[PDB]
Amino acid sequence: YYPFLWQFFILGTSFVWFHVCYDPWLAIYQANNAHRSLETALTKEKAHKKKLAEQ
Amino acid sequence: LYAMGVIGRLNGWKRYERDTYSEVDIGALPPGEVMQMVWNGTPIFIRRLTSNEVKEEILSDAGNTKVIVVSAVCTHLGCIPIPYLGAYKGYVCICHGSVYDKFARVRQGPALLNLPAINNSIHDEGTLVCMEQLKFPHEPSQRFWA
Amino acid sequence: MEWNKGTYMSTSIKKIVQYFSVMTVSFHDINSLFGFFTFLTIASQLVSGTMLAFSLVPEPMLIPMVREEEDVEDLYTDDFFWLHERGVDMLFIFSYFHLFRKIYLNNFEYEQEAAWKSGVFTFLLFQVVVFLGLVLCCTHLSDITLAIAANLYDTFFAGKGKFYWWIFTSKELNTDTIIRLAYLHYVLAFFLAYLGLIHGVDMHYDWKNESSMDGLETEMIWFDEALSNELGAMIEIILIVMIVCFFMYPEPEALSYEFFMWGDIGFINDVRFLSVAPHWYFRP
Amino acid sequence: MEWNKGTYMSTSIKKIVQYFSVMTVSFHDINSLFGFFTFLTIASQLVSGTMLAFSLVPEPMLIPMVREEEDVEDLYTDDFFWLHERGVDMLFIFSYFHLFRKIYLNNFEYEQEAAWKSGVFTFLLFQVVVFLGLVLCCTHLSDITLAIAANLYDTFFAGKGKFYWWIFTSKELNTDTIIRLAYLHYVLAFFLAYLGLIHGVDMHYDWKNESSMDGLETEMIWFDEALSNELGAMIEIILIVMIVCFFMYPEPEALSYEFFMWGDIGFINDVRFLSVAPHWYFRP
Amino acid sequence: AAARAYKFALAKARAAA
Amino acid sequence: FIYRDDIGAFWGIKGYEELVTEVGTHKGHNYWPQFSFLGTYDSGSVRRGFQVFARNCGNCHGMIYKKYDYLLDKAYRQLELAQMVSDFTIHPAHQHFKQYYYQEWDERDRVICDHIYPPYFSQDQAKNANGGVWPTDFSKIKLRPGGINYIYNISTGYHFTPPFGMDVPKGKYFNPYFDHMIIGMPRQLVDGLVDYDDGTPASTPQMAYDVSNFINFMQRRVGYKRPDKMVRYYMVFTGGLLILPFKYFKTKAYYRNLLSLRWEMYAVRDGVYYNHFKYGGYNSRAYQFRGYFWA
Amino acid sequence: WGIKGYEELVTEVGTHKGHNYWPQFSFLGTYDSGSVRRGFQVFARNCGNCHGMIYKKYDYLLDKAYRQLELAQMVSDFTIHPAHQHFKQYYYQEWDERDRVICDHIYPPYFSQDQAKNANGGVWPTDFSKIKLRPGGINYIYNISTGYHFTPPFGMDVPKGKYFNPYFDHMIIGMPRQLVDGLVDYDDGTPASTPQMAYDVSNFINFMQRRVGYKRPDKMVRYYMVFTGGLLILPFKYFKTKAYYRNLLSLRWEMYAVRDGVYYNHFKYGGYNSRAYQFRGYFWA
Amino acid sequence: MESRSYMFSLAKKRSTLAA
Ligand SMILES: CCCCCCCCCCCCCCCCCC(=O)OC[C@H](COP(=O)([O-])OCC[N+](C)(C)C)OC(=O)CCCCCCCCCCCCCCCCC
Ligand code: HEC
Ligand code: HEC
Ligand code: HEM
Ligand code: HEM
Ligand code: HEM
Ligand code: HEM
Ligand code: FES
Repeated sequence: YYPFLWQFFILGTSFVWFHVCYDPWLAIYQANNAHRSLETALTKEKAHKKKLAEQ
Repeated sequence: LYAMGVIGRLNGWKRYERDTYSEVDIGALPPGEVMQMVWNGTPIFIRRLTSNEVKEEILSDAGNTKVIVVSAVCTHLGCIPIPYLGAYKGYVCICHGSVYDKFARVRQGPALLNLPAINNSIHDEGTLVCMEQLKFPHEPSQRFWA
Repeated sequence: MEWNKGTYMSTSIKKIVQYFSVMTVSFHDINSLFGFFTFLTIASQLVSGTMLAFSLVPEPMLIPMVREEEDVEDLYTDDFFWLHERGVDMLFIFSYFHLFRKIYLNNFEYEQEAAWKSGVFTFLLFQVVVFLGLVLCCTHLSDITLAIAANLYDTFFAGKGKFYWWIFTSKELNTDTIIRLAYLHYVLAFFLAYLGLIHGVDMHYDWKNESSMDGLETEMIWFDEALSNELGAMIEIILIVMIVCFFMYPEPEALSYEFFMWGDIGFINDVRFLSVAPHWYFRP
Repeated sequence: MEWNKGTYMSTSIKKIVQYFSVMTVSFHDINSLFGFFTFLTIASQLVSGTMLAFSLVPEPMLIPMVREEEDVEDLYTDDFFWLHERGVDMLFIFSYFHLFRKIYLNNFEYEQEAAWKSGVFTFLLFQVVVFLGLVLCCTHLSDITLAIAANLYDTFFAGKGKFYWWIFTSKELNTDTIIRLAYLHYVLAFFLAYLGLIHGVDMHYDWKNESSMDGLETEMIWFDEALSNELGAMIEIILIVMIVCFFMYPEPEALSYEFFMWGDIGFINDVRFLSVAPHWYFRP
Repeated sequence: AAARAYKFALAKARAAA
Repeated sequence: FIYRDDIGAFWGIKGYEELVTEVGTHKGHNYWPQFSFLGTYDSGSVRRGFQVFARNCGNCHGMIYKKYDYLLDKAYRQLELAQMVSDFTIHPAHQHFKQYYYQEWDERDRVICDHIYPPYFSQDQAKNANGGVWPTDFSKIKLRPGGINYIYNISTGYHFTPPFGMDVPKGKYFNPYFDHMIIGMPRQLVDGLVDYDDGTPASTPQMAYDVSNFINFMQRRVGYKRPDKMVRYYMVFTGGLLILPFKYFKTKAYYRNLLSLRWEMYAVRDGVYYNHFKYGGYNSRAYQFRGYFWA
Repeated sequence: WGIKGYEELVTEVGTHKGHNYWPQFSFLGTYDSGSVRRGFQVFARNCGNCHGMIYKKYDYLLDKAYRQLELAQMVSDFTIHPAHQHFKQYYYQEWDERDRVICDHIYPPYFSQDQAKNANGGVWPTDFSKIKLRPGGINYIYNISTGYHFTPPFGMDVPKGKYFNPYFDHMIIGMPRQLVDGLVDYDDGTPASTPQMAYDVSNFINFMQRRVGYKRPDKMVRYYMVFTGGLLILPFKYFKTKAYYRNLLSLRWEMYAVRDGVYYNHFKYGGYNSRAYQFRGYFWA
Repeated sequence: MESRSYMFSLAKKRSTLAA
């Protein structure tokens, strides 16, 4: 009975739509490529550098 | 989503922050000395003040002495102001006699404003001075999801 | 102007608003929405073209470098370029489906006389605008298309006199012709939008879903009851196109018709004449 | 739009042609033709601006060199630039003379209120277009004007955020700003032409040579009996202005206004002349 | 601008040492 | 509507019968992590590829359209990239558009915002230095048969002899993946040529794989941006699929509800003539029909 | 009057106080071809070693003051490098020094403005493109060239490495005096005095400018032709407009008495208004 | 190109040897 409150309701529905379609795909995409990260590459590089230094 | 893209195209984006960090040493600088250099293409002044001059009446505590970092330029019109010429009469250019009062007190004469401050910090005991422009947020700051 | 009897509908803001607020649409199917699909993709094309034009400097020696620079330093320039290309593809598909549907429905009577000439004129203007953009692409294919258009235009004058110079200059993609063709592309695109709007306002006289009269007198109001169906059908069409493209165009591919676009005018003065291939809509 | 009752006239081509064919004007004199002088100089400005736009690359580091090169390699580019500048001058002079004449005649009445608001709106759009054109010059004066406009925008938005970025990116004349402002100049100039046509349609309701009524009921036809007078009066004004400029702007001239336009935004960065000087129309 | 109709349009012939 | 496979024209595209084209994609499947489902680039692979390019490939080729800072946040950090790029020098004559910004007049160390230029000043200088042929720019090398696979196959594939009737002149080498099977590039990748920073063994296939990954990463519409856009495509597809039922509800169910009408016809014999039917009717196109039609 | 920007330097000698004569600024004058030729010679020998003209090409002075082959040889005596190019668009494929051509921009021997400043002790030799916007216009070059005779006043304190010049801003310039007697060797045998060299180089530099230069005298002649055409068209416009209106206003009016007994039922119950839709429902109710 | 807003727009600070 309050049209602007109903518009807020529609905005909430759009928010739910976006987050439902956004969160799971991003989660699985990030979980699939954990081993392909710059942090992993830098870890390997630092380990090799330490080995070569104390060689 | 479409409106977000349209507005973001017009507002632009800052991909990353350029590096302007630079270090200088003033450990061998005698007290009461001025030094002019160029940082990021602009002439700047490094001064090692003393307690006697400070009491004479923004500020770095490089040991016993005090150090001030400013950008060497005349604000009303382009200059390389000459320091140490008359103390309170120092900080004067050829075009006008409006001095810069040896400090950031600004108002001395026809020249308007004072030498802009430079973001800096002395991180050794009194010797190493780091300087770099102030950092501001530029969100979104994530370029890659994965 | 004594041979003119006037306009079927005088184009005024208040009258447009009133007409679109009390306009009614009869019950129909998905085969009779290609016109509104074309309107949607035309509006999207206008917006994406404005976004792209805020970054294209009309200099043939700077266009590829500027396009590369704007991609990495902005978030949506390449998205808008992709939108603009896919909108061209969708425009061609929808316009050809619309024309085929009219031909099958045999809309060749005096009451459909008005809606035919305007549509054909709109189609010609659309093809001209597409050609202008393709030339603006500034590759070897752009040069070939410009040369072909210049030769066909000169054939009208039988090769005597340089009557083409005001638009094509020396039949190459230099700065003057690039500026002229870019500005012409923009202006003619907006004129295209206006002409399409006129043609689409000329629809209500004889609007039918099928070739068979249904005899129904009640019809739905356009603003919500028909606009929602139009948007949903557009979504379904986009979904089908996405499925077909995903399962038909693997990446990377062995060969493509777009490998002829590698050559940049100026930078590469050697042209691979064997693999000359346009886009699919000029392939016929 | 229940609060809107329509328009005074329709802008249809046939309606406009018939209206201007049957239009009749009463007997007038020189002080009642500044509107047509403004119309003619707007048409000249449109043509000269199009010829100028076919040569300006919107790269700020190329604009001065391109301006210099186009002058020597063509026959009329500098002539069209001169026409554009003098047309801006004559536009300001004619518009202010016209406004002063209306204020003297005391046309702040209800039966010509409609012809007033449209005129003021066209004038404001004229100011905006002139500002954009001034910015397009890519000199130190252009940079100063851009900084002033951006600072006014920021003060209007209370200096919080960067709401000016979409139009004035960094308050400085980079290529992103130049492209947008040039395209805005072009489109808003054409919109100015349309608004001027609207105001010229809204004039015939209460048209008087002088404040005092003349009881004459016979009027000349506009197409030739009044257009000839308008063209002749324009020739009169042009001759008078030529005489004045010859007797008031000798060559060579020392210590002039145009000495702040020497520096370029990119070429000259270590020099900024403190004593700025705008054109005579933004001087107030 | 050296890439113009009156100038060297597309540098098909180039200035080389 | 059906095309042969033994004529060298893949899927009806003609013009590439003079080279091997389908090995990477159609005849055999070369695996690249960034082109799989929900896959992305390998940061270490791109890092090693840039190392290979900087140490060997960059001495002849260039990527004029692109700058070094493409590798930020995915392959290198700002400081390490700064030193690595500073290992090379640039000149004012290198600049494609040397406006007032580049005020140098001699060689200087490169910075990460500099365009990746070859050591040569011009393409003609490159041709003169490389025996008449120009080392191709890598800015748009994606438009080659099999793209990233094209780069890998060209780097490898120096292991064949020309057939009878084909002659290989001096300064040229046989490579089936190059156009006309005659290339001006001597074999570059040898075993152990580049010492990797991460200690990965350096073989010819490994270096070719890494450099192909790096070059593809630098590309447009197929590099450093495609995977996230495919994820976005998946999200939008999910959204459309989930919104389909509500669209059906609204449109089709509403129409079916609106069409549930009841109709009744009755006999009217009250002695009133249908003058409104005989003497009624309007038509908006009457201004067109009048004077011309049916007179 | 009222130009308050410049207060120190001398400005009005060329034009206001004194009347310097330049043939291109006479009523029906034009450039002197020999003067422009000698001016380009002077610029090539001395001036072009520091200043340059970025926006201008050498193929100026063609068909007037120079011929194609002689200009080609004279500019081929000069040198140019790819580092000089403001914008190389794949045309300039040379990777080393080469001889200049008439279609080349007039670059200084320096690669960059900062290089010029470093060579010239921190001051940049100003580009001669758009140098017409200096006090006096064409007279600025002549005054600066001949302004090394006067002495500074008391307490002037001319800095080391600078020189005194009345016409330069702040009275102090960083250019040593360049024009001396017999510095150049004119091809046509004209004596080489300091005023003569200054006159020639000023003529050439002014000839190189855009709005005032090679095109201006023809523009003035065109203005004269158009003014004469307007003067000649004055009588016929008067005839048509004013005479036609006077002839049309030669009416005769007659008003008679009508007493036939018919009421003015058309004055009453009459009248149509184009803005009736604007007045209705709003005004006078 | 370096004249853009996200780049070194008007070249207020030049890339040079300075010293
Ligand atoms: C239509 C076919 C193509 C679909 C994809 C086209 C691109 C995205 C859609 C908008 C058009 C392009 C505008 C340009 C700007 C895009 C900005 C953008 O998307 O940013 C990423 C935005 C914001 O992401 P962000 O804020 O995390 O930033 C992105 C960060 N990087 C750069 C690292 C990727 O995210 C999404 O769009 C997520 C996917 C969609 C989420 C749900 C949307 C609504 C769900 C209901 C849909 C119902 C049906 C709709 C009709 C279509 C049916 C097929
Ligand atoms: C200098 C000796 C070179 C080095 C080091 C590398 N390349 Fe090269 N390459 C060079 C030339 C002179 C040519 C042209 C041959 C011709 O006949 O045109 C090439 C060619 C290529 C190609 C072919 C591209 C094409 O236009 O089809 C590729 C894919 C290529 N080169 C790749 C490549 C890589 C990956 C390198 C690093 C290992 C590399 N080249 C080094 C000269 C030289
Ligand atoms: C190198 C030694 C030079 C030669 C040869 C010439 N000029 Fe020069 N000029 C030079 C410098 C370093 C400067 C800058 C001085 C400053 O303080 O800014 C100048 C300046 C001028 C000017 C003043 C321009 C202005 O700032 O508006 C003029 C008019 C001028 N020079 C003229 C000129 C002429 C005519 C020459 C040929 C004889 C000439 N200069 C040679 C350095 C050098
Ligand atoms: C419906 C109308 C339009 C059509 C049919 C159209 C068609 C095209 C086509 C076919 C291309 C070439 C893209 C390719 O390579 O396949 C193109 C590119 C382009 N169009 Fe449009 N266009 C339209 C509207 C516009 C508008 C309104 C603008 C400007 C406001 C515009 C500006 C551009 C620009 C700048 C490019 C080049 C982009 C680039 O090269 O990166 N277009 N257009
Ligand atoms: C190829 C040339 C074209 C011809 C000959 C043509 C002809 C027609 C005809 C005869 C109709 C009436 C259909 C009926 O009676 O049921 C029609 C409808 C329509 N046309 Fe076209 N047309 C053409 C192209 C276009 C284009 C390019 C557009 C888009 C701008 C367009 C937009 C429309 C629209 C919106 C309708 C109303 C139907 C609907 O909204 O779904 N037409 N056209
Ligand atoms: C067809 C429409 C128009 C186009 C395409 C156009 C285009 C241009 C261009 C390209 C320039 C820059 C020329 C140069 O710097 O070499 C310019 C300058 C300018 N335009 Fe326009 N213009 C148009 C109409 C107008 C109108 C109606 C006005 C209003 C009086 C106007 C006012 C200006 C001004 C003041 C300048 C700056 C000239 C100066 O002061 O040096 N333009 N225009
Ligand atoms: C922007 C340029 C303008 C143009 C092209 C223009 C055009 C015209 C024209 C053609 C007329 C008829 C009389 C004549 O020929 O002079 C006229 C009259 C008039 N204009 Fe404007 N006008 C402009 C600006 C303005 C402005 C800023 C105002 C201020 C409100 C204004 C208010 C009037 C009034 C009150 C009349 C008298 C109406 C009449 O006597 O019929 N005009 N204008
Ligand atoms: S110039 Fe420095 S005191 Fe003003």
